[PDB]
Amino acid sequence: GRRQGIKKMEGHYVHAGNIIATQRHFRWHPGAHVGVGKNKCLYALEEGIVRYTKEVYVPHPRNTEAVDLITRLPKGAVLYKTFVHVVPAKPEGTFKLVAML
Amino acid sequence: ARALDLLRGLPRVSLANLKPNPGSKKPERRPTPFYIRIPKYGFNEGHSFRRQYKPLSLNRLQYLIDLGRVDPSQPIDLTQLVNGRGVTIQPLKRDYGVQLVEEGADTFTAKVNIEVQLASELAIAAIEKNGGVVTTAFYDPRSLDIVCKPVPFFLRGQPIPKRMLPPEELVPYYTDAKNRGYLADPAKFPEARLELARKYGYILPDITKDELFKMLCTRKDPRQIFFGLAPGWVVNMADKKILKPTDENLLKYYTS
Amino acid sequence: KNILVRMVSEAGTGFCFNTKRNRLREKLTLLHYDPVVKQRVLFVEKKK
Amino acid sequence: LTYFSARKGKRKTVKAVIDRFLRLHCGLWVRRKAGYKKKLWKKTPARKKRLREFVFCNKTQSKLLDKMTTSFWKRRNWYVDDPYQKYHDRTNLKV
RNA sequence: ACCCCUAUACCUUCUGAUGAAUUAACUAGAAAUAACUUUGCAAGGAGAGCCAAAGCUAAGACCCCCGAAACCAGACGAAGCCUGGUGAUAGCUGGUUGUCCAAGAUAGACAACUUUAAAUUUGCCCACAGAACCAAAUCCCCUU
RNA sequence: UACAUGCUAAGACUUCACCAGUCAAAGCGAACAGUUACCCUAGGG
Repeated sequence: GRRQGIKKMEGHYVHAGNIIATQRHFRWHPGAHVGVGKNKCLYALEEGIVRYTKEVYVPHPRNTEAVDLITRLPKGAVLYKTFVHVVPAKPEGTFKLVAML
Repeated sequence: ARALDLLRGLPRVSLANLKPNPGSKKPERRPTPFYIRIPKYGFNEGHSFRRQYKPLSLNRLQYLIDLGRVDPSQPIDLTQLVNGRGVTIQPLKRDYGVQLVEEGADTFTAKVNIEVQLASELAIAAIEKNGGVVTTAFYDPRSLDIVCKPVPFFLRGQPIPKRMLPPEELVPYYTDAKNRGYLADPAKFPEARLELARKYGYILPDITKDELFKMLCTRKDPRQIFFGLAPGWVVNMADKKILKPTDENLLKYYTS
Repeated sequence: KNILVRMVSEAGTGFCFNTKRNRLREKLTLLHYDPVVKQRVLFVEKKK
Repeated sequence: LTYFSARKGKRKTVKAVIDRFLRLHCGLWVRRKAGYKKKLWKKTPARKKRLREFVFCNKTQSKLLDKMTTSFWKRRNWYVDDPYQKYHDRTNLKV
């Protein structure tokens, strides 16, 4: 047992650097504020709540395998994949009165 | 008290009435290892030979000065700290004396002549701001033992030994005017005191003007453990005398 | 087929690192980075 | 371990623990990682950084080590320039 | 009294054959490091040494019985036998003696479960939503 | 295939423990040995 799978489910609060999922193959894709690793493990780049969505898959032009698979699609198909997002909770900062000069 | 009033009416306390406090006596109830696979590292490699120094903070010294336990009108040695029980040092367990500590640098208002084995820059500054003197002196294990508890030494019958010079490692420390070494050049002290006063933003008071200057300038020369006594003397505590040899070779040995 | 060899820095001396090289290919010289002088310098092998 | 020695009737320390571990006065035991100097040529830089690290011990490991060392090794030591002085006391712990 | 009804001796070991005629006597848990409880005193404690970032001192309370072949040394007889090492050791059985109350049984590769005491705050049950391309359900989970 | 497969550092994962293992933001710096029918003893079938 490799003990792979989703580590943090939907609606779960997440801190920066938390690992969301560990996968051998891209079962889930990095979405907003979710970074990937060498092991293709999805970690969180911000602090917030995890959401799982279905999004249109437009792969990178340099990815020749994904590119020609996209080409072989008819003019009826559009590829979809499951993405993982972190909706950030806290604002990135506040303005405080330091001194009255 | 009401309890003694209660005792008035109760039967006499005898050996047939006593009882332990409840909760005092539990009833007798009757009817590759982990630490091997880990690599060796030299965490405790030379621990028995490392020097240790008990910290005397300025809060503690102020507190002891403040309750009459350490007299700041006389020089403050290790003997005075041990007698005032402000510091407890064990020569076994390789203590090498007392290190002054800057804790309580603010709110230290005492004019003292202290002698400590180590002193931080801030602690020296705090003492010298109030018109005080700090010296850093050295004590070998044997002389340190004699200083901390002189009375059990005087019951041993041996003539007072001369304390040894620092080892090679500690000679640069104690020959330096920045840490007020007791083997440092007196001439460089005013420079160092002015540097500290300038750095920490206080005026350096010249000690020569206060009536305690004679006391604040009292130091014991190296190879002396106690202030008024010289090495080679024997203390006769029973009849309250000091015996000093007059032999030439002995005097040469003790004045070396 | 391959040998674990060591290269020694020409600059920032006393710094070395290990790589792998083929048994038949020529003497191995690289341009590595050393933190002794904190710069990139050449490394030339000395011992296999 | 020896709870009662044949000459003094005293407990005895296991010197392997002393040669492998540092005990912080707070109760924490510090150890090195296995293989931090063995076969470094193939290890990835992340792994080498992980192995070149002073690491804390388990609660069970800590109590077991406390059982295999005597009180002398649990005493407060005031060394002169100890790099681990700041770690001997514990700060802001709320259990 | 019996007749009626009810009632598969006990102990040990198995997941649920062993021993014991009977009576009397004898016959089997030994360690205070830490921690806890109760005192003393308290930035100090302790009747030197030791400890101390509330500690230290003192007390209390935890660690069984029987049962090899061997090996060694020195004798005594003609390898054996004896004494000592020796309460040898290793395995594996068996036995471990008053009462009451409370808590208290099934994953595994030390861990799991279990006891006591202490500090604090969520625990369990769970609804929508939510978890992959190549059936049962499970994970997550606010309400209640 | 590569020579920054450098240095440091939040936060997490993990084969039910442990030991080991992974991922990583920001920052600095850079690109861009057999045998015993002589066998012996404690047990088990």
